[PDB]
Amino acid sequence: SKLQLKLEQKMKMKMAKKIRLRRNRLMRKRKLRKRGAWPPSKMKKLKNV
Amino acid sequence: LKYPRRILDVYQILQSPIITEAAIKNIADENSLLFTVDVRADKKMIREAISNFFGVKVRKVNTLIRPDGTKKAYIMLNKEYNASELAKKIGI
Amino acid sequence: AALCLTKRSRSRKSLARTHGFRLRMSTTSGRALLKRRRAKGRKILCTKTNPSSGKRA
Amino acid sequence: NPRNNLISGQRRCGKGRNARGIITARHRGGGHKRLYRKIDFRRNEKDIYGKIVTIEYDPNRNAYICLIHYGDGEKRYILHPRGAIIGDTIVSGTEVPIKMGNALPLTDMPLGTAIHNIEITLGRGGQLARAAGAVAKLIAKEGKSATLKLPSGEVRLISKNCSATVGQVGNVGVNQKRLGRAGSKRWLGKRPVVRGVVMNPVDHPHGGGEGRAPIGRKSPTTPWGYPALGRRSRKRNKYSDNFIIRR
RNA sequence: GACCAGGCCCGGGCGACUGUUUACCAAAAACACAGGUCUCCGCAAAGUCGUAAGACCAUGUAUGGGGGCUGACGCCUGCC
RNA sequence: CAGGGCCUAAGAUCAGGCCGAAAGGCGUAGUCGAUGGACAACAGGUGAAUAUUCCUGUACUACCCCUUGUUGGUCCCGAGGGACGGAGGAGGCUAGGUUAGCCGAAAGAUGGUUAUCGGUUCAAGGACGCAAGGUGACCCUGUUUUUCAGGGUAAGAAGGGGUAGAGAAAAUGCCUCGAGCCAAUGUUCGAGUACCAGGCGCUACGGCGCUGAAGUAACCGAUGCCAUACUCCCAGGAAAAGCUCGAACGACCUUCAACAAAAGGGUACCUGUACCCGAAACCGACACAGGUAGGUAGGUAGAGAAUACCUAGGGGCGCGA
RNA sequence: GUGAAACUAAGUGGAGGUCCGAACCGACUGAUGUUGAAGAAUCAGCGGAUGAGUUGUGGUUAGGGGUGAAAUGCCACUCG
Repeated sequence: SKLQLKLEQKMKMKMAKKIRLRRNRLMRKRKLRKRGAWPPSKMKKLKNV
Repeated sequence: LKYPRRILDVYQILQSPIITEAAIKNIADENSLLFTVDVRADKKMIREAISNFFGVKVRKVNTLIRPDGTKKAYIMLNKEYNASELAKKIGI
Repeated sequence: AALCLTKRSRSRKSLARTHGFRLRMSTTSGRALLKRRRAKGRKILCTKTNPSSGKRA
Repeated sequence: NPRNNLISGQRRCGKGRNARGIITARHRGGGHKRLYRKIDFRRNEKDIYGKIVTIEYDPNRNAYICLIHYGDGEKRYILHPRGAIIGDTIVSGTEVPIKMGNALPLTDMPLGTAIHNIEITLGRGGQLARAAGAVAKLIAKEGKSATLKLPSGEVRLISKNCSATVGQVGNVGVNQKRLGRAGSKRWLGKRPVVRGVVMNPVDHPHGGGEGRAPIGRKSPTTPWGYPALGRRSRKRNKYSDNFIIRR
């Protein structure tokens, strides 16, 4: 009974983990768009500079 | 009630096709075709005025303004309809 | 340093918030200015910008 | 615990000085944002205890403030006095005994006591003697007034039904906290003041000529013409509640 | 071993100092400064702008807010 | 993708309200107002002028339809959160760089020599998961307390959960369970019948056509991520909406209507998009030895974004002899 | 080192209105340039460069005024 509760809390940990990491990676992508340095074509072409 | 954004005389929402060579490139290469519309137009009003007057499912409606004032509309039809067999009927 | 040059690359939005038609019509004084512009015969009674598009030319 | 949802947020922007935009309270500008602290001057919960959990630095004040809870679910800030033991309990009320930190109306108390936060009339938040060491004493009471020696060397009979937080208010050691970094004046949002001799006659009345100008006028004046030594700036008939100026 | 990359010491005057100042002839010994002192102000505060309502002061309360002069620090600051 | 269809700061306009010869001044609710907060796309190709926009691949948002349950649901209200400082240096790694391995070619008329010359590329996203990094509470033992070895506590983490008061959520007080937690990085799919050195066939000699090898390891090491992570300091570091939770009171609609999901399909609002942008196109009257916010930061020598010479890329400064 | 103090080796730490020096900001000297390349610059050095910093965007105060670390400075190459 208690291990199933630990699996429900673990499932809450997986759902909230995927949501928080999704929000974090999208906000990193917005922080790199706002500086003007996000798209890896515009960085991979400017690897030499 | 279902209002549009603006009531804009729907039998005049399209003005003229474009007969440049790049338009024929869009026909043979894109299954799309080129119209000249007025500035007061939509991706919802032009898109309805193609599936009714022509009888063709239109895929997308890529619009742009042109600095002489008038508006240009690249309309891409569905895969089921060739734009070349529907453009020779009009006169392209 | 810079030079003794006055106008620069300020956005036309901020030039239209000051010298545009709205702050020119929000006062009795500015609409009296438009009495003098329309009374003289100027084709462009304000120097503005547009929130949608740039220029039809 | 910062971000208490009691710091209250929106203010008028920094140490402002603009009435219509004209400089009217001079030498202001600069520093941090200095977000204010909405503290509980007029204690509207009487006869319920409350502990003390945090002594937070209010940047708006010269002293500190403290976060006080209650037995019910609330959070307030009050001026903590000298002697605020962490975890000590304060309680406002009408018959609450005298302790360094709690509040009570000015009637139900003896005379000759150290009190910081007093009221000049009923209903107000808190007016007098709330700085970083400002302590007001009580001379004996009267029928509906109370002669109170507030920390200017000044006595004042006052309305007796006024709330008062008994205690000597702490952070006295700002008498000796030196500003010796010499640009720390600018961190408080206080621009440098220019002096009247070294101005022009269009600006100040002591706009001089060659050299260190002597003061020239019969009296040292303000930049708006009034004499700035001895001339008491007080309306001749306002209250007549003060007994003697004693200054 | 190229480019790059402190000249220094001995005295004195002024300003303690870092800073700010006459955009386009003056960067200073000038202004400011930390510190000192006098003086006004008890909150419906003083002071400031406005005929007024009102606003800054201040959502602060004499360990605080104006205003005058002097300018760290050390010794003092006399007589009328 | 950037703004508007979302939100507010400074500030502006301010319904009523006060004031004032007039014009208008003050000021609350409210509404505008990005330089901020919220929200979903990357790689290759095409191309006289367009590319996160067009084509192809894999995705992700916001609603509808299709299946299970519910009788209430939405908004206003109550709350959490959004939500924030400066400096400091140490870790863990990525981006880039160098070297080595591998693959292809190479005789470049010189004394010798292959020691030489080019590739060694891959994103967003979907899954699985984190240590020798930080965090996890107290005491003893061994070691420089430390990385670790060992014992005990019943709370001592991320987190959940019960209650008690006028107490739905929250907050406060009490009790209990949980030894782990956090995030860059990472493996696989995307992803090769792509890209790519080379050779193979014609030149409008401007390029197209067919085929295609290896595509790994280690040392450095970021000013980029972890990271609003810790430590220190005073000069004490925005707001609102989106989001999440929830009783009473208040407005509306009610059964195949509303709400919450699980796969699968459908649908995709306006404006900006060229070009110059360390400038001949902007601002200095000039195709003016001047100015203009921000981003990317290769090699060698060097502490270094100075300097000297160079790869990429771009020029030879619009009078010459 | 004494029953505790006062004080000192040694590490750890990274404070500064610290120092050298780039971007950046500013303009001290000198030469050039004076129908200048430029209605205020070029060249060679120069002062600050974690702060009382610099700058972008959106604002604010408007002439019996504003603003001024105070020069009669600045308020569109114009300011008693």
